[PDB]
Amino acid sequence: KSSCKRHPLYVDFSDVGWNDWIVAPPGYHAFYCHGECPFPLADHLNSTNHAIVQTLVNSVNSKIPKACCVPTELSAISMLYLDENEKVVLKNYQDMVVEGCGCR
Amino acid sequence: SSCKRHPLYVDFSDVGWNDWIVAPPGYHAFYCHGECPFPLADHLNSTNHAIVQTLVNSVNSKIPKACCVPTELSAISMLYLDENEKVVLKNYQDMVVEGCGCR
Amino acid sequence: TQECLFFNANWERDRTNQTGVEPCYGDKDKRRHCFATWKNISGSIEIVKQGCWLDDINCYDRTDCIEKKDSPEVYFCCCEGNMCNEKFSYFP
Amino acid sequence: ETQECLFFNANWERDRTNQTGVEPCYGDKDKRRHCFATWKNISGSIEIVKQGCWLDDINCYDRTDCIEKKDSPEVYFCCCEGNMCNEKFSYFP
Amino acid sequence: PFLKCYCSGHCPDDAINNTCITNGHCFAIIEEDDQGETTLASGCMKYEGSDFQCKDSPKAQLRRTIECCRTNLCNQYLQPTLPPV
Amino acid sequence: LPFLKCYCSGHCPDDAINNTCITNGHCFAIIEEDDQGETTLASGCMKYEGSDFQCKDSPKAQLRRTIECCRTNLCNQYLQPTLPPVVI
Ligand SMILES: CC(=O)N[C@@H]1[C@@H](O)[C@H](O)[C@@H](CO)O[C@@H]1O
Ligand SMILES: CC(=O)N[C@@H]1[C@@H](O)[C@H](O)[C@@H](CO)O[C@@H]1O
Ligand SMILES: CC(=O)N[C@@H]1[C@@H](O)[C@H](O)[C@@H](CO)O[C@@H]1O
Ligand SMILES: CC(=O)N[C@@H]1[C@@H](O)[C@H](O)[C@@H](CO)O[C@H]1O
Repeated sequence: KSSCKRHPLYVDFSDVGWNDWIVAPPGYHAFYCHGECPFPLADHLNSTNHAIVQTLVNSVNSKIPKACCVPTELSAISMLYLDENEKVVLKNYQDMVVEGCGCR
Repeated sequence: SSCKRHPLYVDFSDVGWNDWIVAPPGYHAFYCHGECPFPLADHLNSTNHAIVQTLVNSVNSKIPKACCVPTELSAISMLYLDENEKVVLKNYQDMVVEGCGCR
Repeated sequence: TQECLFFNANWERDRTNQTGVEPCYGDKDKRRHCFATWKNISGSIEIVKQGCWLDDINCYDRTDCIEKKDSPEVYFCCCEGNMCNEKFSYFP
Repeated sequence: ETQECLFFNANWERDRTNQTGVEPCYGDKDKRRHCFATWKNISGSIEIVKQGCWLDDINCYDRTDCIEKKDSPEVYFCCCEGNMCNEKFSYFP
Repeated sequence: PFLKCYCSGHCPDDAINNTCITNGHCFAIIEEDDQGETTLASGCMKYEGSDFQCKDSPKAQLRRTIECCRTNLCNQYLQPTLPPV
Repeated sequence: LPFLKCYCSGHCPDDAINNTCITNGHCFAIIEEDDQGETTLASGCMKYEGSDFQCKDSPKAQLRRTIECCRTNLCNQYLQPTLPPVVI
């Protein structure tokens, strides 16, 4: 209910101004995580004990902020780009795509 | 595809009955069609016989599968002209497929 | 549609009533309708039947009883709501 | 389906890697696997830059041939699905 | 109809969220077609005739295993095993 | 411990089937009163880790709420928690 979850985000390399730098891909679905971390923190939020305590403290004292909705599982993508010398570099970048969101 | 209801609008012009039926101009009759598999699920409202026949078909397919037919139907009002060109009002029972099943 | 105007020109042959009120019954929440059927001989209306009509997509959300088909030999309309077939019109 | 790709590395001497051969592709969990080719093209003269495996990428789904479809790029690229699919590559702007 | 079941492949055409309701049993069925291509399906079975269907015939030409149960959603993670090859 | 199945409502993961979720921890039901006095019910799965704290809850929470936990298949359905007395 406006709770912590994965949201759409397509990263278009033209919109970032990286068209001349990145040969492939043209962009990619990164996603992002957003939403409130309510009490209680449900199983699929994969919370730490600390996020659980902070959530409880926040419900007693609003000055302590709530836990935060962040990626807890991410996957890799391949990229091809041009370096300083105009040479083609291949890289598999880890942790580029949000697969799961949780409260931390 | 499994036993289910399919669309069918009966237009009285199409069947050449415009001269005879003053109303309605036509109606959604629907029809039932599709395989009756093992097992026969709850919504197919099968008899014990259709269930046994489905199982016999499983053992030897020379015995046909049960068949997909209307198991619940509803009525429509019609106005038509009789043999003497007089108008007749009738509610026709069992005109519209409301549910299909295996029998 | 709890009731409709009833008319049967054939009452004397059918051994029914000619004219009056007819309560409409319907199934498990299906709509109920009224209908009017008549002949127009050069301007002189001759009512044939009025009564209840079963749930019919052609009568849905109609408050007035209007024959829209072009000069038929037998005119017909159906509608929704109590006694809606009391008055009937013709707009080709 | 994609278990191996043709491999090429023009920078092999600097990188201290291999130059040409076959590359096995490993996936995640139930992520697709792809091959890619990338090359330069000086007036009809094709100079291969890199070939190899490519991670799950929506731009490569259900592409059985490796074709560059962009108009006269300075560095040409294609990716595909299927064993050794980067072995031959084409250009159709 | 007091029993709720998971359905896949045997859903009523008006199934809400792969769920069906019945007075009989939930079932899951694994079946091997002619080529060895096995499929899993599930749903609701009416009480009438359930004795026969839950039993099945071991002389069926295609190999399959059907399992029935009578508690809500006992169906969801039922994956029966094919008869001994 | 278990392979535990729970009803979920308001706390469902995006891959829930039949409004159910699976967990190694507990099923819960919660009644809560929002900052406007509207009361709602919600249910779901809780990881075993941190469940001592969540099932206990804080009696000093600013909003009225009662969470109840259980560890039996779909036991979630039989939980009828009642809001705690208004703090005077
Ligand atoms: C059917 C009915 O209600 N009346 C119509 C009337 O509107 C029309 O102007 C005239 C044409 O001949 O007579 C018809 O009968
Ligand atoms: C990293 C590297 O130098 N590649 C080698 C390759 O030449 C060879 O085919 C094999 C053993 O020599 O596997 C290695 O990965
Ligand atoms: C990129 C590649 O593989 N070859 C193309 C070829 O298709 C084309 O005939 C020629 C003229 O545009 O340019 C390149 O040589
Ligand atoms: C043939 C017929 O059905 N006549 C009925 C009659 O039974 C009823 O008592 C009365 C009041 O409505 O007039 C008619 O409607």
